Amino acid sequence: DVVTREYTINLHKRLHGVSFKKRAPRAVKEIKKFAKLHMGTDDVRLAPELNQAIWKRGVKGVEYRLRLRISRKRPLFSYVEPVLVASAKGLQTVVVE
Amino acid sequence: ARYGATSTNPAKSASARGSYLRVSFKNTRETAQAINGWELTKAQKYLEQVLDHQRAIPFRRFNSSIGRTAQGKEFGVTKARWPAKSVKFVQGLLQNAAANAEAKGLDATKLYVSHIQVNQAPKQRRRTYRAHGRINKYESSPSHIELVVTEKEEVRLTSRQRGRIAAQKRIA
Amino acid sequence: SHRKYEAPRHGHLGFLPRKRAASIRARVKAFPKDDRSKPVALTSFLGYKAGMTTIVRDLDRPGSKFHKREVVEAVTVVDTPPVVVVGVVGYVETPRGLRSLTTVWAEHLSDEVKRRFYKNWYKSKKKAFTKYSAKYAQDGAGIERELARIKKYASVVRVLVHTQIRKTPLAQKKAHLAEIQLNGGSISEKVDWAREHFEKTVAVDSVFEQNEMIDAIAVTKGHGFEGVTHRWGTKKLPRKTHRGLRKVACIGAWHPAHVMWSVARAGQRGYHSRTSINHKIYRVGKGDDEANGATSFDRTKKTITPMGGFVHYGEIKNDFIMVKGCIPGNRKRIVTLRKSLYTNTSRKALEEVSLKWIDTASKFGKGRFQTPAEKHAFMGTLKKDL
Amino acid sequence: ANLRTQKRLAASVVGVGKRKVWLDPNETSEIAQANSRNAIRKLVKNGTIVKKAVTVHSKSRT
RNA sequence: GAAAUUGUUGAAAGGGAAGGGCAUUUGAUCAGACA
RNA sequence: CGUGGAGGUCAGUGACGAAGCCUAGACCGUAAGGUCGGGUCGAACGGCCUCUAGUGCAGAUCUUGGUGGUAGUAGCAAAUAUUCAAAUGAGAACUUUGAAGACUGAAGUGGGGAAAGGUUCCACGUCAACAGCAGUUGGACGUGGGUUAGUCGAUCCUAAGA
RNA sequence: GUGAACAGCCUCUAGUUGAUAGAAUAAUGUAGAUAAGGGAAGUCGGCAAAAUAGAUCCGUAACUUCGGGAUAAGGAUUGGC
Ligand SMILES: [Cl-]
Ligand SMILES: [Cl-]
Ligand SMILES: [Cl-]
Ligand SMILES: [Cl-]
Ligand SMILES: [Mg+2]
Ligand SMILES: [Mg+2]
Ligand SMILES: [Mg+2]
Ligand SMILES: [Mg+2]
Ligand SMILES: [Mg+2]
Ligand SMILES: [Mg+2]
Ligand SMILES: [Mg+2]
Ligand SMILES: [Mg+2]
Ligand SMILES: [Mg+2]
Ligand SMILES: [Mg+2]
Ligand SMILES: [Mg+2]
Ligand SMILES: [Mg+2]
Ligand SMILES: [Mg+2]
Ligand SMILES: [Mg+2]
Ligand SMILES: [Mg+2]
Ligand SMILES: [Mg+2]
Ligand SMILES: [Mg+2]
Ligand SMILES: [Mg+2]
Ligand SMILES: [Mg+2]
Ligand SMILES: [Mg+2]
Ligand SMILES: [Mg+2]
Ligand SMILES: [Mg+2]
Ligand SMILES: [Mg+2]
Ligand SMILES: [Mg+2]
Ligand SMILES: [Mg+2]
Ligand SMILES: [Mg+2]
Ligand SMILES: [Mg+2]
Ligand SMILES: [Mg+2]
Ligand SMILES: [Mg+2]
Ligand SMILES: [Mg+2]
Ligand SMILES: [Mg+2]
Ligand SMILES: [Mg+2]
Repeated sequence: DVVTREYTINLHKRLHGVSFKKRAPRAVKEIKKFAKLHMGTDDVRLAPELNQAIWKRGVKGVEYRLRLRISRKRPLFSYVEPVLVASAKGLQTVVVE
Repeated sequence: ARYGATSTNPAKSASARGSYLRVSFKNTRETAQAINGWELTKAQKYLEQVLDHQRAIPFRRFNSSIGRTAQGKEFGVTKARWPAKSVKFVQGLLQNAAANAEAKGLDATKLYVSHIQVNQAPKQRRRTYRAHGRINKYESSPSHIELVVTEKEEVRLTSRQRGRIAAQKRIA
Repeated sequence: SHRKYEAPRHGHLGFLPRKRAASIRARVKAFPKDDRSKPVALTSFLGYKAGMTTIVRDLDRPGSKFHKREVVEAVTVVDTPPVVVVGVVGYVETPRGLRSLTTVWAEHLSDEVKRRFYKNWYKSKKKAFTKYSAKYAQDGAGIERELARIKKYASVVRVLVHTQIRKTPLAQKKAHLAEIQLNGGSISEKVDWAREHFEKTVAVDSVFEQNEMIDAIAVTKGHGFEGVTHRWGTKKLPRKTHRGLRKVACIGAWHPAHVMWSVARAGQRGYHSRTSINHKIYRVGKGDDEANGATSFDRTKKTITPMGGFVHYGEIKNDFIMVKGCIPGNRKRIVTLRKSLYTNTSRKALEEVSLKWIDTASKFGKGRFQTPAEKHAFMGTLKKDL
Repeated sequence: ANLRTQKRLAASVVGVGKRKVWLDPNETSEIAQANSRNAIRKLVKNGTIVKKAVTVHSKSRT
């Protein structure tokens, strides 16, 4: 199926106790594993706009929470984009038409 | 080209080989033994799973001081690895042998690996520098690989002994 | 030549080898000697360790400085839901040791017990004990024959019981099954008691009572591979030591030309079977009883669960046993409670304990409120509630 | 493609360092054909190659 | 196109070395006389 | 008993296969050794009577060359740090472009030179070997291009000295 | 820019982003660190580490070749507006 959903990922607990020089690279791999869990696609592609959001405050300044838009497209692959919001708190999973 | 000792019918078999391949001899020997005697299609699917780290190659001879994994329980061993470089070389030769079998006219459904053998190629030499201005060797161990695929196919008696036999016959 | 100065050896040689236990449930290797002039009863019980807390009580010991004075003590709480009897086993004396002769199972078994017999429960056809239940389809002649054989030949009778893991906050879903020896009465009486309790539950208060000394058997907390300094308690080598200092400097003399078994070496620490005795029971709690953590002095209505719940465990909703001191094993681990193997009369036993107060403050920090009502009385109304 | 030589020429022609040279990722076909300094000048003129602005070092707090 | 050393196939043995001497069992293999 | 070579002899053997090599196949001799069959191989070689010597190896921390066990083992951890996408390609953690995050912080990881090196400079083609992983990249490989002075130096002068 | 400063620390121009990688976080190490109460009882030996530290003001002994000793010793102060 082709479906688009918006997710909130808790990067704070996924980067707990990680070496400072590896936190931003680790968040990239955590997001790839997050998309594979929800979409079942081994192929995950991250938009460069999302990459700027992860590295916004350096290698060890990753935000606690990020609001993500994940789209499964035609065998299948996932494309992850950032969502521009004021705050990432209080948001739940929704389906985008 | 003259191959190693084989006991199969040449008319029902196809062969492939490669020489002076710059791949570890020890790793390639373990990989070749893992598919020796297997069906061609079964072997090809198994080699793909090794590259995905779903199944492993058991190391039985050149295995000193290596790690152990749970994927060796399929073959009743503890020590196994995933030699990707040697697997790809074997995959190429399996593809070539199947192509030669198709050209002859052999159906691929009944094909199995009847012969596979890895031999040691001449070494390639480089230098490495040691403490106190010494030089030691730094060499590779290339291998020769050959394989063959074949279709599956499915009174002296003494006078006393003669008298005893004759006597028993007239009894019953 | 002789060692320059004398010191006692490091470590106990009777707790060897320091290897991992064969199973997470520690074995019971000795039951109390049977007295057959008593009613049939269990000799042990199964529970899960939840955590520790603190109590206050008045000390009753003449001659002590703190006689008739309050003392603060640490206790351990064990979650003990009722166990279910699902079988019996008979043993025969033999010149080669005790041998099991016959096993008789109950007619119906729940999914808790059946999960113990599977490693891939979600894929199985769940065929366990399906043909054995057919032995009850007839008039029970097959079951009667096996029970008669136990009565005729057995000298030791034990019952198979399993925990009700679904009543605990644990996520295991797979119950623990164990044998418990029956003491008291004749062999026929033991078998009749076991037969009548098939598919029934046995509560902890029928086994243990207040002010009773019990023994705890469990597997200790694991720590992986450990160096000699912490594994055995050897002296640290001086700071000047090349090649590291958390070591034993000399591991043996020239002769014998071998390393001896009595020399400290690095290896596994923790996850060992242990049996600790003389642990007095301070309270036998009831799950359905509100005010579990209440005393005759405090009078407030509160359960035994601290504010926020036991850390890493959860809430206590079943019967529990409160025991003085500490117990081997960590939280969420199955433990076995055993009756004493001897009669203790050291005046530390047989003394009546009356709890005056039970601490229910949060164990997740420097908790300062016993109940939510007390917190409201102190801080007053907050922005969230107005 | 390998546009290493084009970036070196562009920096020399514009007069800034290689760190200030921007080559259009969507025009690598025509950039690869530019091997002379005259060809680079034409690409700079039509906006295929641009000069990036200097990083600001403000002295407001000073 | 020898040896050290190595791969495959076939046969045999192996409870902290292996190899050897005398004798025979078992398996495999083989010459001689049928005057 | 065996080996290289020499005189004599067997009108000796041989491309219809000499010599050499392989052979838990056979025979002779107490033994040094000799003989035969099978396989491989391709051009010379042997018996006997005598002559002659650079004539017989398990060792010499022997000489030269080749090869093992160790072992897929020790290890490939100084100099703060990498990430996303596109392009190219049989193949991309390492090539190119863009974006982001960082460092050298003007006694620099910047911009020029003296010695020394000698084409390493530049373009095109291109990956067997080399760059202790990789490689489509390179100070690698192949083919070509490039260093312009009356004023900058040498040349001239003299120093210790020769 | 900070500051006495060609010190350390941050930035602009310019130049690099090179040093085999991925996963995990046992023991023992190498490097960097912190400790209740005691305070050299350790050790051949205070080895190692800790304490002290800039600037302004106050105050400064024996001895002396009269030049020193001397930052002797011992105290106080320090931001922002
Ligand atoms: Cl050397
Ligand atoms: Cl002991
Ligand atoms: Cl002889
Ligand atoms: Cl450590
Ligand atoms: Mg070993
Ligand atoms: Mg190792
Ligand atoms: Mg070296
Ligand atoms: Mg040197
Ligand atoms: Mg055990
Ligand atoms: Mg030392
Ligand atoms: Mg706590
Ligand atoms: Mg040849
Ligand atoms: Mg050989
Ligand atoms: Mg011949
Ligand atoms: Mg031989
Ligand atoms: Mg010829
Ligand atoms: Mg000689
Ligand atoms: Mg020799
Ligand atoms: Mg000798
Ligand atoms: Mg030698
Ligand atoms: Mg290593
Ligand atoms: Mg290693
Ligand atoms: Mg090292
Ligand atoms: Mg480094
Ligand atoms: Mg720095
Ligand atoms: Mg900096
Ligand atoms: Mg160049
Ligand atoms: Mg390399
Ligand atoms: Mg390569
Ligand atoms: Mg060249
Ligand atoms: Mg200043
Ligand atoms: Mg201290
Ligand atoms: Mg203190
Ligand atoms: Mg002392
Ligand atoms: Mg002392
Ligand atoms: Mg010192």
